[PDB]
Amino acid sequence: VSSYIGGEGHNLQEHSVVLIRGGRVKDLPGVRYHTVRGALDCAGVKDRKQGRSKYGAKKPK
Amino acid sequence: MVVIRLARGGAKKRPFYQVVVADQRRARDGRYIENIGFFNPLAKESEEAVRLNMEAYHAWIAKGAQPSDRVASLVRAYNKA
Amino acid sequence: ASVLTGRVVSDKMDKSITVLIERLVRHPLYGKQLRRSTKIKAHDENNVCQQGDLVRIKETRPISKTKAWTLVDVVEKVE
Amino acid sequence: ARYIGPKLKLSRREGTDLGLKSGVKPYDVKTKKAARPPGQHGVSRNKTSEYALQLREKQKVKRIYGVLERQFANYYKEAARKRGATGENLLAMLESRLDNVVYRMGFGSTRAEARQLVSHRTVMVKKAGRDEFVRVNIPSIQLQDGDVIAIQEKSREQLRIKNAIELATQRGIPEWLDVDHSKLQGTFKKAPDRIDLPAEINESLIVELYSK
Amino acid sequence: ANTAQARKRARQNTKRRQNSASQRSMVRTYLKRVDAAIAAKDYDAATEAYKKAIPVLDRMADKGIIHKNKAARRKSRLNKTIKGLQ
RNA sequence: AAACUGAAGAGUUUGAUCAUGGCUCAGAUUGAACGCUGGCGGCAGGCUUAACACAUGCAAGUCGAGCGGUAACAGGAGAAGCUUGCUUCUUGCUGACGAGCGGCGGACGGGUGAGUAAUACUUAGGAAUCUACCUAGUAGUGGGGGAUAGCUCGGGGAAACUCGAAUUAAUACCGCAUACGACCUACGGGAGAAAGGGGGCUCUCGCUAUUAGAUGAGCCUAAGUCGGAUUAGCUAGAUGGUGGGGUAAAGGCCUACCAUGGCGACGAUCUGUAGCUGGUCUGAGAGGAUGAUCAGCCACACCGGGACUGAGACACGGCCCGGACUCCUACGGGAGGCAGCAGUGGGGAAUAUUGGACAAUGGGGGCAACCCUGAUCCAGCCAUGCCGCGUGUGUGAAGAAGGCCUUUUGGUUGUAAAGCACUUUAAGCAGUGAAGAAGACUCCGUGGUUAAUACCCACGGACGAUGACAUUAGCUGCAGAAUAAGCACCGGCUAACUCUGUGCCAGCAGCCGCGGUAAUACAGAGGGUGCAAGCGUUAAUCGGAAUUACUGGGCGUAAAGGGAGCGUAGGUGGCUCGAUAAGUCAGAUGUGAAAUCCCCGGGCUUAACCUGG
Repeated sequence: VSSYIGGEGHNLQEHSVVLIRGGRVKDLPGVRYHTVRGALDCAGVKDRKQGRSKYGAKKPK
Repeated sequence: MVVIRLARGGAKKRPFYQVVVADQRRARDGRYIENIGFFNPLAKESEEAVRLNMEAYHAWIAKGAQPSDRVASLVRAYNKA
Repeated sequence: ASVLTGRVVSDKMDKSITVLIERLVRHPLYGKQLRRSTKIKAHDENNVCQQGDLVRIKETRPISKTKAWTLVDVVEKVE
Repeated sequence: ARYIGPKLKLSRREGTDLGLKSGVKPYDVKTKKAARPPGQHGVSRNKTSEYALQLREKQKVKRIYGVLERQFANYYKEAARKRGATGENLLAMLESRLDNVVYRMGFGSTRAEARQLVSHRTVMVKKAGRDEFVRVNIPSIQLQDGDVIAIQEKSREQLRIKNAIELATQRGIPEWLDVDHSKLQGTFKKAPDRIDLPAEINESLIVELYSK
Repeated sequence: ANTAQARKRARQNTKRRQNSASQRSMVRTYLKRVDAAIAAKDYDAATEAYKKAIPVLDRMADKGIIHKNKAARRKSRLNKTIKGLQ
């Protein structure tokens, strides 16, 4: 199945293990899932601040 | 044989016992033939700690059920009280 | 005991009779009764009743594998 | 939990005084706000809808009584369970809470101070038919009729209690509550009636909000 | 058997099985003689074999290898055929 | 008295309209997972997938008051090398127990839902049954014998163990006599039982026959019970009958023969799926979905099959045969089943400690002492759900400073802060301290008992042996704000708006949709909104959806009248007078387990929770 990588920038490549959740992308035909950022190997968004939990970004200290 | 015994209900560290007539083989919390009384270990003086049905207990004694020792002592205390 | 009255559909079997019972059952959702007929097998020791007769039967210990009923009485004879 | 942020901003958002701060001076002079909604924008277009009004009313009652949404939902469910008007029952429960009753008695100047004072176990509540006082650290305990309230011997000489009592005297004492100052003893003989409670608060909106 | 009590039960069961099997065959042999007498259709032989059979069934029934009702029913079923003959 | 309380819509087809019609959101919910974050307690919950393989430890023992005995441990007695205070061997003399014999238990407790569409379940009945232990009764418990394990001797094997000779005792085994019942009976009569132990001629536990109860299991009957007609015929031991056998018991359960029957559109057969139920969510209701936890029934115990024992098994931690897999082997042969409590590997998005005690309520054995009990009660871990509480409370202005916006000077953050005065719930320290305990044993009195004040049973007293939890629940003090706030969102549905950067790029989205140089829609700051030890996303179920419409929809044009007639089953059906009481209504009884839902009270400091009616 085909999944969408949300957020700005990602580290995914061939033979990377990812976690997949539901959720269709409206304007992408055949894309019916989303990639969970920060779950197994998909790193969170680097400089995310507002919606961090939706993109697997740790709380800046 | 049929043994009258306490059944453990209530909450953790707050035991409440239900006097029940049940087969010896069957478990304490399992099926019981009849319910005759409730026993409450920790209760206020105004509240009635022990309630039992004398007619049913006498009936079961005549029938031949073998009451447990704790229930027998509770019955003795209720009778004297 | 339980007594049921019904027509005897078949008397061909030796020392046996088959009786049809009509009962009304209310449909749970719709609430309208539907006629339901179930065949019950009974034991007739003298084969008194021919096919089409109305007979009364009662429950009894299984005489045979499929028969647990007996023909106590016969009420009406087909013309 | 209890709100830890500025008290005045809540009242400014609601647009009317919530009673969070004791009225030592006039509310208008103290803060000189609440004429307009808080924040930079202040007056704004696109007036709020009726559902927004219902939400505002619920937030008002919760903020006045220092009660979280979870407890408020439990109270509304109990009111609907109970016989009679649901809004009336819910208001009666909010009055029944211990912190509110001590604040009405005047032991605490404000509802938040009363809640802290009760949580600290200075206040003792005796239920009807009980000859021994019991210390309570839960301010949300419902009060049965005829209940008695005492200050602990350690807390008899508290300065804040003494300063609060005369503010309470200026504010007035409700009829249902009976307060003895010399012994610092308060009796909850009857629950407050809806007519006694403020008219301006609207119970119906809270009932509307929970009906989807 | 993972427990010594279970091993003991197994061996005791083996011994008890041997004894019960011997007694059971003792019952069957007498019943077989009565059946053979029935097959010959001789009243005297049937009566003699039935007289021999009688005590065995009750002795074994009390010991419990054969149930009391089974012994009674066998006596009442065999005597029926014997009576029917002649 | 009470249980009788409950119903919202919105965005979107059009230049615009109304209808219709789909799609989407607003709620509750859960054995829940993932992301940020995370102080504390109480009660619950914790492999939904691999019924996949299982290392390891424990989970079923007890009885010497049934018996022969003495392997160990302690003694006692003497033998005392006496080594004078070291000490050793003989004896079952004693408390006691290894092994062996014999009874009871192991069929309960505990686990799982693979199989099962009907030997399952629910519901209401029934007749042909057995039923250890238990309550009430009766009749007994006499006399004998040969065996045999341990023990000895010699072998065999690496082991698991096995073969020979001889031999000892029983509440082990087999006769004989007696027979209240009980069995057969052609009713004339026939046959069938057992064991002794212990306390001082007795009472006692046990045994044999059996009647009645109680409990438990087996059997049967009527109904209800998922999808599929693109599954219409299916059955030949098949339906019934007699003689015979088999069962504790009815029965094609089996068998010889005889007849041709048995089920089917009211759904038979054949397939997919699935344990059923009380209940659990959702919903105003009717309904829909579901069957974790707690409790009832069923089925299974690595796979297939067979039976032994026993009252009860075709037996989770028993037996036999075969099967695959793992292990040991000296190569011929042997051992195994965590779907018991923990625990390991593996699968997965995912679910825990290789813990304490029998102290309490139960179960097994015993006369008791006492032993076992991963049942049970507790304890460790997890925010996994619910409930409660805390992270402080007052007073505080030229409205400090800084950030942000701005018409560059004002506004906002904002009583927010600083200052100032208090307070110490929770956490931590020092103490204190209930309750869960039922009164064992022992002494004394009374009655029953008996030949007996012995013995035994019952009752009534005195007495203080018993606590894992535990360093307890609670109570009192010690110092000080000191130990503790985050998540999502702000175009509309929907509560919350402006800048800066970007420029159909980066990106957001649940729907309409935003992004092409002045973005309330992307990323960042300020501000604000909602929740708050939580907050969102995702997955699922119901709701909204009157969108399968019985309550409660439509069919001229939006989807929908069969091309028309005929007629089978089936559905419905004129007027009057009667019988009948099946449907219908009303009342009586039993049942519809307990819990859960609801109402009124009670107990935990409140709540969850428990609890009487």
